[PDB]
Amino acid sequence: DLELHAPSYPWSHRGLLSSLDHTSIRRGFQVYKQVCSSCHSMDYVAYRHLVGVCYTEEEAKALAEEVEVQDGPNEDGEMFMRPGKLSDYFPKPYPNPEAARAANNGALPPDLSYIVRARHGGEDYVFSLLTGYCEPPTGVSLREGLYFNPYFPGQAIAMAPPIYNEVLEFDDGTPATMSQVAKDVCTFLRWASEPEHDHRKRMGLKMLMMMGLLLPLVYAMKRHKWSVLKSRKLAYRPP
Amino acid sequence: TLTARLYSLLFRRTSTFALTIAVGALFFERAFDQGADAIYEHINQGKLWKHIKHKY
Amino acid sequence: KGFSYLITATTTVGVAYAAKNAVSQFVSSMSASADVLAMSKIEIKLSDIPEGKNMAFKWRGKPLFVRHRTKKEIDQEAAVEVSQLRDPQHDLERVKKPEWVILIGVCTHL
Amino acid sequence: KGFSYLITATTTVGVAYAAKNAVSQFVSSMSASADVLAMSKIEIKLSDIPEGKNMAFKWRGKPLFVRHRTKKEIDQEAAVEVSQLRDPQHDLERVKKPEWVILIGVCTHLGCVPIANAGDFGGYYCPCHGSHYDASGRIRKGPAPLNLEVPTYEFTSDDLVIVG
Amino acid sequence: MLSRFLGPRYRELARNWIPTASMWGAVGAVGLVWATDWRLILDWVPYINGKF
Amino acid sequence: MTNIRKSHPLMKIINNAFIDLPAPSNISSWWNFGSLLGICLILQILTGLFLAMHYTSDTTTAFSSVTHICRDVNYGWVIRYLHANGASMFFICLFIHVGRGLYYGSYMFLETWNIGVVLLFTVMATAFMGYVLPWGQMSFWGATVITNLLSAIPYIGTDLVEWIWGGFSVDKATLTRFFAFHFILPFIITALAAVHLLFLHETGSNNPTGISSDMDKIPFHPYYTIKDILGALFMMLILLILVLFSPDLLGDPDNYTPANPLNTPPHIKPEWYFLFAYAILRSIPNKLGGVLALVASILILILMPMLHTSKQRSMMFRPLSQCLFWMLVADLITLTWIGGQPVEHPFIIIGQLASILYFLIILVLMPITSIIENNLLKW
Amino acid sequence: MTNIRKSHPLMKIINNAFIDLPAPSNISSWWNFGSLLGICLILQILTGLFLAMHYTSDTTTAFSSVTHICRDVNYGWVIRYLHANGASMFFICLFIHVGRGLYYGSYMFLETWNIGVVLLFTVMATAFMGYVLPWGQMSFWGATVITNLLSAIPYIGTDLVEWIWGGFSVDKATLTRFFAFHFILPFIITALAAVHLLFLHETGSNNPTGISSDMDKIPFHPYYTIKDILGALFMMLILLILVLFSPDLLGDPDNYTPANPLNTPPHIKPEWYFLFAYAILRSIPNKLGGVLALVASILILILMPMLHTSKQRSMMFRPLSQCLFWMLVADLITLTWIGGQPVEHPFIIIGQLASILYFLIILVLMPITSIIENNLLKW
Ligand code: HEC
Ligand code: HEM
Ligand code: HEM
Ligand code: HEM
Ligand code: HEM
Ligand code: FES
Repeated sequence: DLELHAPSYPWSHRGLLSSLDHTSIRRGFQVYKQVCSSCHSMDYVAYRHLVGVCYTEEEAKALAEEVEVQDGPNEDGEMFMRPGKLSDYFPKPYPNPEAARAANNGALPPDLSYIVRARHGGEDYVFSLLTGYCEPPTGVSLREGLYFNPYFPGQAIAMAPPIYNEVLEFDDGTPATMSQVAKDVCTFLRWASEPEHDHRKRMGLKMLMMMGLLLPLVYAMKRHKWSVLKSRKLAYRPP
Repeated sequence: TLTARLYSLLFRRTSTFALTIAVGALFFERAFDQGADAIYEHINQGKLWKHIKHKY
Repeated sequence: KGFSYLITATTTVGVAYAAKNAVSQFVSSMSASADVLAMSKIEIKLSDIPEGKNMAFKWRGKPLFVRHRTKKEIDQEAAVEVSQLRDPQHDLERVKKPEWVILIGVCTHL
Repeated sequence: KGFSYLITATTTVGVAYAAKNAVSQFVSSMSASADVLAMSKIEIKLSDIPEGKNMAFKWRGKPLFVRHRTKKEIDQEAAVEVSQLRDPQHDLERVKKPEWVILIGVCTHLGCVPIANAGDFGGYYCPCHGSHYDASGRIRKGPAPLNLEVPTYEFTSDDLVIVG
Repeated sequence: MLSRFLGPRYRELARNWIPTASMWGAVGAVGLVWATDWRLILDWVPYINGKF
Repeated sequence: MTNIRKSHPLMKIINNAFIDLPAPSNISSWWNFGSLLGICLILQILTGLFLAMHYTSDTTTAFSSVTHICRDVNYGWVIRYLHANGASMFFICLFIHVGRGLYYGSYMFLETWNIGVVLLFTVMATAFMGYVLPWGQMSFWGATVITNLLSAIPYIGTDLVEWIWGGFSVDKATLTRFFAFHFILPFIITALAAVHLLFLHETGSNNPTGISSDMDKIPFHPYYTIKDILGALFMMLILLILVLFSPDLLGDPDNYTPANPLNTPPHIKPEWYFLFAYAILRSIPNKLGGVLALVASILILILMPMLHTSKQRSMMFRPLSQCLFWMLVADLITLTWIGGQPVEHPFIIIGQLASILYFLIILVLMPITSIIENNLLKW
Repeated sequence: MTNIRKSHPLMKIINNAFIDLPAPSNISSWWNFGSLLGICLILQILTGLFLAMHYTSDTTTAFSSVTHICRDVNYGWVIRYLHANGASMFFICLFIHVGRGLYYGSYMFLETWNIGVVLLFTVMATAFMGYVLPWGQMSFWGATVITNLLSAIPYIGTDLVEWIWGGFSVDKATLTRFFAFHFILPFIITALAAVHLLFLHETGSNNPTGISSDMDKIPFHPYYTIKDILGALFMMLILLILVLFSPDLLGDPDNYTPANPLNTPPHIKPEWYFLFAYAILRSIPNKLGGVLALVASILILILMPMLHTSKQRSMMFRPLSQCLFWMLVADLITLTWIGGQPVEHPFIIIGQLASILYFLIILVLMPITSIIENNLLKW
């Protein structure tokens, strides 16, 4: 049995008021598009969401138009492909979960809209899972088609090594080493699970400053009103 | 003392008190929003989209 | 008295800011969501209909007639009882295109 | 007094009848609707299954396996002891019809790729996690959470078994 | 009703409460502009208009 | 001629319940929670309503509706996590309220105590049903387990669980009826809270000393309004810290996976505020015994006014009683942790001992100790 | 030693409410509608619950879920049509209640009358949203037509519509929003009804004669409880006849068609209990004037206590005012008939005449008649 606990990596978005590295989000989206999107999906995320966080409006248009999506019936009642727009969610690699399970051995590649918020550990778990593949220790014989990943529960995943060294070509020019790829994709998936992360921390900052300004003042008002009773001096004068 | 002048001017009448509160609401809201936003952008300089939009 | 009421005024100002930025929070929540703010930027080719026929589209939430008007109207609809005719309009200013007229479905009566 | 209270009593019994029916209306409304009493209700099979094979079914939103456990398979599963399983379940105890094993087909433990209709230790085997299955749908290799779940099947007659 | 409230001292009371009522109305106007964030008015106040 | 505050019918009730109510002048901060709970209730009624305007209760679209709330509605995430963590804060304040009742001997207010027990039951029911709406893995499976719990009832049990399910397993009908019951119940809670306050106001309140403070009462409005405002500000500080800094701190991550009825999660623990109850259920090997102990854990609060034997209403003048009270609190914490953990060798025995100790302290240790208390004080 | 009926707090409130409350001896049958309202409300709160237990709120499953309740849920159709026609029963009782209050000069109870006006507005809004819920052709198109009135409001008006629509047209957002609002509102109605009963009890009911009956007062319980039971039996007779024999009598058949925004029904009429006001809407070509008259048609009840000029209180001894009141009732019926028919000759001119006559009767004819009336009796 046993379980690896993913070590707490020092993510840039870890401090109480530390936002996400949106450049890392931009790179992680490309990593998803060229590698992970072959068999996973984030159906809850549409190209529109990328505008203003990792891509500009025209860039989001170009990204959407690179793919072909099913549309509704024509005047003849058929189904027709059309290039996407900033209203179509990320395409599903497999039309139905049965096809996904059949194609990838017998395992369903989970949808990654919430894969950081649904896994115990978060970005640490996914990062360690990707950069944690190793040759199985002696005495353990995995059936052909399964791969040993210690961090995966059961230590036997149906996942081919997703990211090797220099998988893709980062448009920025950053070297596409496996660790960089994993860090960028993990940050992007964290954004996918928590799109409000940056604004959440911003509102938390304003909340902290308002309470630090108010709580002393409301406490001062309470003392002001109660000071009649706190300084109240009694006296007993029986006959 | 200045506080006496404040009390005699803007605080004695309850309605003038409310007017002072209302105008303070405007100016405090603007000032606090500026300050908090500036502090956040300073803390995470170079990571927000506002700081990286220029290169696209 | 000024000191005490200044404490009161400052906390009231803070509460006013918080209350505004929470009630506007909720009200904006009730307003139109970003999914429908994927707003009515609709598209689509107009030459489908064979001249002088309306095709209904769902574009903002209510229908939109898209129509390649009859050849008679590009050149003479403006001449069809130009007079005054309550609200006077001509196809030249109604649609910049000669043919190819588009207009939302909501009637003018109710 | 008897006449007046007779009026009262007959009124009260009438109201009791009306209230019973009115309450039963709502209570039966909360109970299972017609549709769930039509698809989630029994889904009787037939004899469309030959020996050894396992006819796939989709009942109560879950797959059903009706593998025709042959005599040989019954011998292997009877010979195999119970403590070797993580959950001890005797072959005949879980399967009241040795020739027909009735088992809901769902790989336990998040469905890590099984192998269906074929198995090293029987008719099914699940190699993703240590989960080798029996021809009677019992866990064989690796302490998987449970065996393959068996529903409440009832053999009314030949080629007539109603299940969940 | 209006026969009773139409009096010399009644108009005199109205005059006494004119300042408080009028600048209560000013309080309401400023609060409405603030909470609503009425851009039409807020575009003219010097510091605040920088927000938009 | 007369003051409207004390002559107008509605204003008379408001005055006699919140303005001129004679409250003890020495009630500690532990008495603020009665306010906070009410405010929390309002907040729960409020945010939840705004959740009801974009949540569609159906199996094929409940989870997508919730994720659309948190991903596409303007500030939907604020409302959603406000609601979840506000329910958690509601239960924190509820437990602290019950602890204050146990400690300072407020259960001598029997009508209010029993109404409080009814409110407690209603709130646990409301939260349990509310946790089902997101239709996540933990939602679906926790609902399945807790509803299957009722099968232990003799004779009628299976019919009861199939009636609650609205079918044969937790499915569309269960989700819809849970949403409807979740909508209706908090208003029943509000009515019961009004009855709770009405019953309380006839006997005033219990100050920490436990002595009648009829010689020291002070008007409510000048003091306890600002006291409760300060308390509510503190509670809002805590709640907003939870919402804006660690939203899913008190939540199972697996709930962010759409409910797949073919895959049992490795852990099926309920919400954090139910584990103390849940552990009790896992203590008794018998199923019916488990359900009975589960219900009796909450119901034992009713027996407290009958089990009070000391001649002092409060506890501040009863040290050995304080030691047992804090032992009971530690036992409750242990039960919560045990319910969180799996049911294995080091935890089965700990849970059994914790449950036995909890019942034994409430029923046996405290009354005998109070008898010793009275004997020591020559009365 | 005392009655727990008149010493226990809740029992004391119930006793003073409807057990030992001094009621007028000569209360006619027209007062029964009061309770006939509350009972209807309870029924409406009841059945609606059992509807919300099988009703989704998405536009892809609204109509289908309603048909599911009607065809598949065990005895679900009884509940569905019981709600649909209990709404009409509620409004019949409401209109008769307002007519009673108007005729016998009960509007002298200013607080109760104003609270009643608030209740009328709330009930009308709740019924509108409820009729929107089943997502028929009538539902969708009536909702669009009614909400588009708010575009007439100057300045903010357009924004307001886009606010309530939750977008650009009545769509997925508005359906769920109206579901949540239709759920919450009836409990607000219940709270207001409780406040209403409080205010009425501070003065006591008014008898048909219009004169104070403090001398001939009888206990409520032995007499008016059974009178109200008989009234409830009669109302149940009418409602059950409606539901069991002719359910789709007061409805519109086009509501049994899935909502299609690309095509409208031949006629767009609202529910019957709204036509009286809708016709007034249609009277004035000025859209803003139309909306203002629509609001004033109900808000006139607020001014009604002021316009009372007769020395006497009721209409028992005012034959001229009696003919005026029946002219008003006939006028309301005429407006209701006009609302259904399309905007064509001669319905347009008849509608304008009826709408003019309504306000002319309420504002001018009645006070002048009362002024002549007092003069005819030496005072
Ligand atoms: C060509 C196929 C393929 C590629 C490429 C691929 N995956 Fe997967 N992935 C799978 C399959 C199949 C599973 C199911 C494994 C299982 O459930 O046992 C899976 C499982 C996962 C899990 C589940 C972990 C858990 O235990 O919950 C995560 C997270 C994941 N993938 C993320 C990624 C990321 C991030 C990338 C690339 C940047 C990626 N995948 C590339 C097919 C793929
Ligand atoms: C007694 C107070 C209440 C409690 C304790 C409570 C508790 C909860 C909890 C724990 C959840 C799960 C939240 C999540 O997992 O994300 C929830 C969800 C929900 N509640 Fe409530 N609730 C309360 C009041 C209300 C009310 C009054 C409404 C209706 C107006 C409501 C509507 C909802 C809805 C629609 C959801 C589903 C959306 C969601 O999961 O957040 N709640 N409730
Ligand atoms: C719905 C949740 C509840 C609300 C809104 C609520 C509300 C209140 C309020 C406002 C008070 C007065 C403030 C105070 O004395 O602290 C109070 C007192 C009290 N409540 Fe509750 N209560 C709730 C639940 C409970 C529970 C669960 C119990 C215990 C079973 C309970 C028992 C009491 C007692 C005994 C008092 C008297 C306290 C005293 O005066 O010493 N209440 N309640
Ligand atoms: C929500 C619906 C309503 C309920 C549940 C309700 C409840 C009641 C009840 C039970 C009574 C006592 C019985 C009676 O005298 O009729 C009453 C009296 C009264 N109601 Fe209503 N009512 C409602 C709507 C209205 C409306 C719309 C008005 C008018 C604006 C109104 C005005 C009155 C008046 C004036 C009385 C006193 C009648 C009298 O003294 O003769 N009510 N209400
Ligand atoms: C104030 C009392 C109420 C009135 C007057 C009222 C009125 C209506 C009306 C007119 C409809 C449309 C009926 C139709 O489809 O033809 C409706 C539907 C509905 N109401 Fe209510 N309602 C009330 C209370 C409630 C309450 C308290 C609930 C929630 C518990 C509720 C839930 C529903 C639901 C779910 C529907 C849709 C089912 C259907 O339309 O058949 N109603 N209501
Ligand atoms: S993989 Fe099938 S049981 Fe573990």
